[PDB]
Amino acid sequence: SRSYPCDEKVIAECSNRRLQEVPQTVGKYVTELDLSDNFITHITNESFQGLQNLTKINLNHNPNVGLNITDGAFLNLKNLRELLLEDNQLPQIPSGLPESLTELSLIQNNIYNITKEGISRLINLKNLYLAWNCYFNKVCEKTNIEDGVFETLTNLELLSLSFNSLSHVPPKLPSSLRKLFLSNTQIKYISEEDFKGLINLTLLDLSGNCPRCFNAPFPCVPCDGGASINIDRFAFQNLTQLRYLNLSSTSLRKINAAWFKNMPHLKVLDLEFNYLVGEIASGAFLTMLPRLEILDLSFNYIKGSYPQHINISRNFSKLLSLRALHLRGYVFQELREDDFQPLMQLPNLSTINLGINFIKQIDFKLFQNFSNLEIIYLSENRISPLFEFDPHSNFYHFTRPLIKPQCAAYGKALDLSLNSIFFIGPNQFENLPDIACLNLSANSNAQVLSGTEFSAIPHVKYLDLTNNRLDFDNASALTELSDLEVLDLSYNSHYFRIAGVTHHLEFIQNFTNLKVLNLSHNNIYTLTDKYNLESKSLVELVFSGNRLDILWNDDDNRYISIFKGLKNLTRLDLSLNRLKHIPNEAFLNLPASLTELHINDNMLKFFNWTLLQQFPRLELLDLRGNKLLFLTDSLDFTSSLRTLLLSHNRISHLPSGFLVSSLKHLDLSSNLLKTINKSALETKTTTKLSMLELHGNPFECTCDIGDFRRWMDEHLNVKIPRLVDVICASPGDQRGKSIVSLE
Amino acid sequence: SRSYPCDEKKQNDSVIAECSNRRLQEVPQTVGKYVTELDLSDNFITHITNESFQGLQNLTKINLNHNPNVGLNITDGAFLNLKNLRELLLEDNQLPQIPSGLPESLTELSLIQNNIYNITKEGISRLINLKNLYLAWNCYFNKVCEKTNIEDGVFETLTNLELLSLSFNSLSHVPPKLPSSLRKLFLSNTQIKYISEEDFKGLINLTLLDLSGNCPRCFNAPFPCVPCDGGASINIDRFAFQNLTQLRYLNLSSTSLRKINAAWFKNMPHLKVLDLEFNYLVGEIASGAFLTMLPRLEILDLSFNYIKGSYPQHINISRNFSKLLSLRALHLRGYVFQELREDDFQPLMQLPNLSTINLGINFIKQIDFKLFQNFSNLEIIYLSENRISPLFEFDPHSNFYHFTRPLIKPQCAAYGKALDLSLNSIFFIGPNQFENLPDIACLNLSANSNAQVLSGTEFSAIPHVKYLDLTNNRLDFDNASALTELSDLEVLDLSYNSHYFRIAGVTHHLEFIQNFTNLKVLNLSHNNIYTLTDKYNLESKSLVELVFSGNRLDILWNDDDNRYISIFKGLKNLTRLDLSLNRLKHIPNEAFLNLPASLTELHINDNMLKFFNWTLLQQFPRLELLDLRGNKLLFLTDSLSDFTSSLRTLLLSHNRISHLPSGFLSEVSSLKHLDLSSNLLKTINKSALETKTTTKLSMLELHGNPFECTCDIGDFRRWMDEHLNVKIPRLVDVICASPGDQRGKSIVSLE
Ligand SMILES: *[C@@H]1O[C@H](CO)[C@@H](O[C@@H]2O[C@H](CO)[C@@H](O[C@@H]3O[C@H](CO[C@H]4O[C@H](CO)[C@@H](O)[C@H](O)[C@@H]4O)[C@@H](O)[C@H](O)[C@@H]3O)[C@H](O)[C@H]2NC(C)=O)[C@H](O)[C@H]1NC(C)=O
Ligand SMILES: *[C@@H]1O[C@H](CO)[C@@H](O[C@@H]2O[C@H](CO)[C@@H](O[C@@H]3O[C@H](CO)[C@@H](O)[C@H](O)[C@@H]3O)[C@H](O)[C@H]2NC(C)=O)[C@H](O)[C@H]1NC(C)=O
Ligand SMILES: *[C@@H]1O[C@H](CO)[C@@H](O[C@@H]2O[C@H](CO)[C@@H](O[C@@H]3O[C@H](CO)[C@@H](O)[C@H](O)[C@@H]3O)[C@H](O)[C@H]2NC(C)=O)[C@H](O)[C@H]1NC(C)=O
Ligand SMILES: *[C@@H]1O[C@H](CO)[C@@H](O[C@@H]2O[C@H](CO)[C@@H](O[C@@H]3O[C@H](CO)[C@@H](O)[C@H](O)[C@@H]3O)[C@H](O)[C@H]2NC(C)=O)[C@H](O)[C@H]1NC(C)=O
Ligand SMILES: CCCC[C@](C)(CO)Nc1nc(N)nc2cc(F)cnc12
Ligand SMILES: CCCC[C@](C)(CO)Nc1nc(N)nc2cc(F)cnc12
Ligand SMILES: *[C@@H]1O[C@H](CO)[C@@H](O)[C@H](O)[C@H]1NC(C)=O
Ligand SMILES: *[C@@H]1O[C@H](CO)[C@@H](O)[C@H](O)[C@H]1NC(C)=O
Ligand SMILES: *[C@@H]1O[C@H](CO)[C@@H](O)[C@H](O)[C@H]1NC(C)=O
Ligand SMILES: *[C@@H]1O[C@H](CO)[C@@H](O)[C@H](O)[C@H]1NC(C)=O
Ligand SMILES: *[C@@H]1O[C@H](CO)[C@@H](O)[C@H](O)[C@H]1NC(C)=O
Ligand SMILES: *[C@@H]1O[C@H](CO)[C@@H](O)[C@H](O)[C@H]1NC(C)=O
Repeated sequence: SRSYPCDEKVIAECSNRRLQEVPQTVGKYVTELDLSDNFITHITNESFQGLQNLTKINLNHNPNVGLNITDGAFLNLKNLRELLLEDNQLPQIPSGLPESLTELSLIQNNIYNITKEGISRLINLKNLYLAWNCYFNKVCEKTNIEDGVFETLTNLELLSLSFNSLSHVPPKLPSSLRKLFLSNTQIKYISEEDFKGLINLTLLDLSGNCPRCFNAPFPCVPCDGGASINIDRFAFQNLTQLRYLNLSSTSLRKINAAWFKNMPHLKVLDLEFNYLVGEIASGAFLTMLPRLEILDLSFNYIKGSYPQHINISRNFSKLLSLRALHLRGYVFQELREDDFQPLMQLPNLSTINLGINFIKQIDFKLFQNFSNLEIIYLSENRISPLFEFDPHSNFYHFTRPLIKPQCAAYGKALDLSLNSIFFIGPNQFENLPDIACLNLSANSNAQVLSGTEFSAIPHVKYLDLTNNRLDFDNASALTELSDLEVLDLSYNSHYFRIAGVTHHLEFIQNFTNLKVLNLSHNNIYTLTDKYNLESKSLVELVFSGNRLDILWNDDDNRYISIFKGLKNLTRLDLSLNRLKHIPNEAFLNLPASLTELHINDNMLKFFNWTLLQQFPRLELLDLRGNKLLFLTDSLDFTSSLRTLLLSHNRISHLPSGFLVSSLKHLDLSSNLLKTINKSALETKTTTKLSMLELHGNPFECTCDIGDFRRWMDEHLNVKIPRLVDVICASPGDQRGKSIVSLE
Repeated sequence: SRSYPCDEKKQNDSVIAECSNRRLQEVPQTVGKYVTELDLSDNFITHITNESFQGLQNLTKINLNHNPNVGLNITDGAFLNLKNLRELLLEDNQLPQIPSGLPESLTELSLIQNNIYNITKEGISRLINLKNLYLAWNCYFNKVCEKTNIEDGVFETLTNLELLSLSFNSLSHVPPKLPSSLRKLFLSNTQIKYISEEDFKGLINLTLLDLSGNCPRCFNAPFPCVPCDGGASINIDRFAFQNLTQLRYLNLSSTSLRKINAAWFKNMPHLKVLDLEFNYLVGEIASGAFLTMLPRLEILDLSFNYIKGSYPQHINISRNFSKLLSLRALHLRGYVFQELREDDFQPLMQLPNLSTINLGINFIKQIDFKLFQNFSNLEIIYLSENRISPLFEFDPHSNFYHFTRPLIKPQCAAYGKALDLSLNSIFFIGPNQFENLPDIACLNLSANSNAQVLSGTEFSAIPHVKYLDLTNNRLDFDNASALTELSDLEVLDLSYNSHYFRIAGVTHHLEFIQNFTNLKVLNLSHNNIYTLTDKYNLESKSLVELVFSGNRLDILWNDDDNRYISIFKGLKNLTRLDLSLNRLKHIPNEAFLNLPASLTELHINDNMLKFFNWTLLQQFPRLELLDLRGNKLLFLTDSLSDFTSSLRTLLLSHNRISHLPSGFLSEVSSLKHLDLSSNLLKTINKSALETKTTTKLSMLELHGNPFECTCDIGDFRRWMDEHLNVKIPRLVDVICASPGDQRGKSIVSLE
């Protein structure tokens, strides 16, 4: 049958549905139940009375804008393995939890007391998350950890107590632990006893203890006098399995090399937001990490200091397994070749990260002297022409890839974005490696590209030129990049805005391998001499955020064939072009090779459906966010349409038998359908419709809805998502309830 | 006595009825019988007949433009029942012909943007009182049209015609037999290749002649452009303007002129404005004998005369330019040249009244700024949109070849000499960028991608700037002495400088605001401010208006952080504060109580507020305007009168208020303007309509509410009847939503 209120694929997706109590209509065979972001206020032993096969329960953020849990409310669920109770304003750990629990997360509550009565019986616990309960300027209490409360959990592998006021590492920790998170715990001193027996530990996070608070984007409290964290010389002597060490924001001025004497597997060392400029120049500890792969030393700048060069110790040459060196926020003016000599013979160093250093000039000749550089990240510098925090993410840096993977996959990547290379000189890219991926976005480049600017790096396959002010006055622009496959020219509207200047786009045709071209948000409304775009290779063209409403206006025919010359085109995005109307000849001149057409977010008051006959490969047609009022009677016009997106229009009536042929996905949500008559379901053929979206329609829940209700019951192969949002607008006794909950 | 469907206003004892854009299908017969001016524009009216305007005889002007909205059938003599109509507006109506039977009373008739290709004598020659006749934009561009047939001598009868505009129709020749009463003649884009002597021989009182767009310059045209055979110039004879002694405006833009006959201007010594845009006059600008024949010329526009494919080192200005002693503004856009030296503008430096020089869109790379000091009195130096580096889609009522907007915003130019360097690439300001400059009072450095750390010495050479535009840059605020050398600075615009503000790891210092004694207006909008360094408060004993829209007060006033709780309190003189577009889901009670008590205007619109602590208004005794539009407010307070004695305007549109609290229109007798439009009000019952008191409530907006139009409405309906002093705008949109018998229907339309 059709599940309600949840969607059961056995997991029951039942989140964000404005539920006020645990639904009693959940299938008795569900394995995992996700009830997050609902308005649930109480949990008793009757709430999950019929779901004894439950292993995972998600009750995060309830009620959405506290959660009362009775003692033993979960006790009857003897298969409950994972219980997520985040953002519930819980004042205590819930009493009488099932001993079958292996993962429990109480992140972001008001729990200031970790008691034996609450935790010391869940001896099967492997992951325990208690982070973010008392932090910053929250009015809260210092965390009380009963002596030996974790001593019972002999199978505990992960313990997270970060962002609580602990002041001391808890004693009597089980030696089964592999990951210990103690970030922002006000722990000023690490004794020799604190981790004496954790011989299985692979991760240790002591970040944010005695923090560096200058320019902190959060309420920050330094240790007395901004002193360093006090780590005993033998505090790590038995952590021989450690792979991850996070010492970010611990006010370190000196790194004791003896910390790593017995740490042969250390792979990632985080040292952000310290005062390690002197250690970077000396680096006695660097001798001890020949297996280290990632070293983050970012934001160690000295306040008010803008040195001429970066001082990299020669001992960086001992990091023989280094693959990624992160040196953001060191702040220096010039990168000379000899400054990076200690790094030039590392065999696996493929990522160098020098973002946000206010570097004025770089001798790009030095990057060729490297063994295996794959990612050169120089974004956000000063190079000139030649609750607030996600508790489940990294706190001191974003974890997204430095360069988009679609660009980095082509080969070596150079990122010069967010600088002020406002024009490319003739020798800007001399003595560089064979760059395949180049990011020059947001440089305010206003120059006329002619066909020589990228001659020194002619093998670029993916070129990012977004957010500039490029001046297209040469038909030979970018033609020296004959192997170019992806070109991004989004947000270059500066000169396209001005009618009096020339706009030449003819260079598009001089490419044999160009596949992806993005001209979005350029305000294109006039072109010079050649009015048509032409390419025999181009596969995808993104033309959103332009003025096709002007290019195709009724008193102008020069642009009637603007896209016809894109003979290989399969994907075309015409969204956000302010189109109230598409001339029939202009639509008929779109490439017949199209398989995907987006005309969403315009102002289309009418769509000529019969013209679809000239597009036998059209699988996807996107017309969401328009003002369409009518559908065609005999959709005779296509045998290829698999997806029809029509949400946010003004359709008030559905044609007879519309629910067609190869249509598998039909989106009619957010329209003006009051009902779906029996005429629309009087289909001859057997339907292949697998998803039909109808939420947001002002359905009239009288007796006339019964014919469509039975159609739903007959076709359970047609998945109707968000049935809780397919809501009756009429009559008053049904306004607010789902159409599936009537007589 | 409340009007419907039109809004009947009053203007110097005249009666206007504003009835535009109301989805009307027929001309309403409920207008007042005293109305003199009726605006029925932008409706869905399809027919105009004998009976469409019965009994409305003081009617002097009618606006039927844009009908129907997204043709208009006018029957013969549908107006002649009138006796006083002087102005008839019939624009954009798809009329196939000039309507027949229009009254002899017409002094102005506008037929712009129709399908009229036949100017017959039946239609126009009977209207002896016509002063202005508009027929432009009927066959133009690639529109499927017909050539304009002008019946010979049809304008011969209108001996009172002062304005005739036939622009953007295919005329081929200047119409013969024009009445000598003509003072303005528009023949733009009319495919008139030749101007003979008989063409304007009899119009001795003409003050403007528009011949633009004939034999046009078609390169880079933003419209379908058809040049004369071989790109030839327009052919105007030597004596074509000999009898035009009263001409003050001459438009010859886009006529592909290569040479100008100086004798054309011999007998027009009063010519004030000469438009020569979009031609090929680079040679005439350097030689130019005609420049000696314009002694009273005040405005000379030579823009976009560039030679295609040419990028000369310097601009070549004839020394005969010094003969333009009455010149006030020189527009030299689109000349395209690399360098501006002081020797190149010597012919201009002795003109007494030259105040505006416009050099935009020239791709100038270097300018010797010392040349502007030698000018007698330059007030506007427009150098926007160049390449300086560190040292229907056309409005038928606007100019077709340039925008008529002021070059500098008037609020800036009012302070004195203005220098516009916007839209260049001055990405940092060197120690001598502004040396040898005049006493600049108004400086526009916007959109230069400037990433400099201002530190107090960048503007020393021009220390009397009162209005500084630094918008759309990437400024780096790491110095507390930034801009402090501009001691007289009164307006500082720092909009759209979010580049470094969004990076949490770099510093953001805003302490320099306090060092100004005369700063009145500060705009920090759309900067994404959410973290500051060291000092968390904005302080100024002079600041009057702070625009803080488009920032992140939702993060700054986060519940787990109190550092920014008094961010605005140190603005002791602040009277206007804009906190819109800050994604606020709630304001902490202590945060609102720390807003400056001197506030009279507070904007918190377009956020996400679901609750508002109305009690806190007790601490703002001068608050006159509270703008809470575009939020998610669910309730109103029982006790607004107990919380404020000063609030005059309360804007609450686009919220979720479904109930009006009892006694909401009495008691509060400082409130003149209450906006409850686009809310969730289903009814307003008698209890909220109590009036104890004085009630200064004058305006009450309610359109967009889903009104329950049963008999419960009846009491609010009769509250409207008994309170005509309360204007309720747009009754057409105060619409019943239920039941279906009255849906889509205005609430005054009911028994
Ligand atoms: C100090 O440095 C530490 C070492 O880098 C940081 O630790 C990391 O912390 C983040 C933030 O929570 C963790 O990220 C999460 O990991 C979980 C679990 O991931 C695993 O399992 C899933 C499927 O079960 C799998 O897909 C993943 O790839 C993992 O194998 C994710 O569910 C979250 O979405 C999020 O990614 C890291 O896992 C953790 N690193 C390690 C090695 O455990 C620590 O955050 C730093 N301290 C601060 C204050 O930032
Ligand atoms: C300019 O237009 C291009 C072409 O569409 C944009 O690039 C593309 O961005 C989409 C995301 O909208 C990428 O699709 C995705 O790939 C990921 C990773 O495999 C996948 O998980 C997603 O489901 C989705 O399929 C697409 O790969 C990417 N194409 C290329 C060649 O990079 C680009 O983002 C636009 N630029 C701007 C500034 O908007
Ligand atoms: C400093 O230079 C900048 C760059 O030219 C000036 O900005 C421009 O300002 C004008 C006037 O506000 C904008 O024009 C208008 O657009 C609005 C909305 O589209 C419209 O309602 C008005 O009728 C007018 O047409 C123009 O778009 C804008 N351009 C850019 C690129 O920002 C700025 O005004 C100058 N500052 C001073 C004090 O003069
Ligand atoms: C940055 O914020 C300032 C301060 O509000 C903005 O300036 C002001 O813009 C308003 C219009 O939004 C001007 O108001 C108007 O003045 C005209 C002319 O008198 C009047 O006809 C209107 O009814 C309205 O009252 C105001 O004068 C002006 N103030 C100043 C000192 O220039 C500015 O536009 C904002 N900048 C950006 C880029 O948003
Ligand atoms: C105002 C339009 C100039 C038209 C013309 C002559 C075309 O060649 N010139 C230039 N057009 C463009 N688009 N950019 C340039 C940049 C320069 F630095 C110099 N000249 C040009
Ligand atoms: C990573 C932020 C460094 C913070 C610190 C040391 C503040 O003094 N430095 C600079 N901060 C800012 N905001 N801008 C600059 C620009 C420069 F050219 C040089 N240094 C700075
Ligand atoms: C490190 O680089 C060398 C090249 O000298 C290569 O042989 C080796 O496989 C690399 N190591 C890893 C782990 O990729
Ligand atoms: C280029 O840099 C910009 C700015 O950092 C970034 O938004 C964009 O994703 C980058 N592009 C690629 C392909 O990495
Ligand atoms: C393109 O630029 C090159 C180099 O500046 C130039 O030689 C060529 O003429 C240009 N092509 C044009 C303007 O069509
Ligand atoms: C058409 O697109 C396909 C898919 O990328 C590509 O393989 C083919 O080469 C393109 N056609 C031409 C002529 O380049
Ligand atoms: C749809 O396009 C066809 C052209 O094939 C045309 O004949 C038809 O009139 C169009 N329909 C509408 C409603 O304009
Ligand atoms: C409004 O703020 C005051 C603080 O003066 C507080 O006492 C009151 O409870 C607040 N009201 C609401 C509804 O939060």
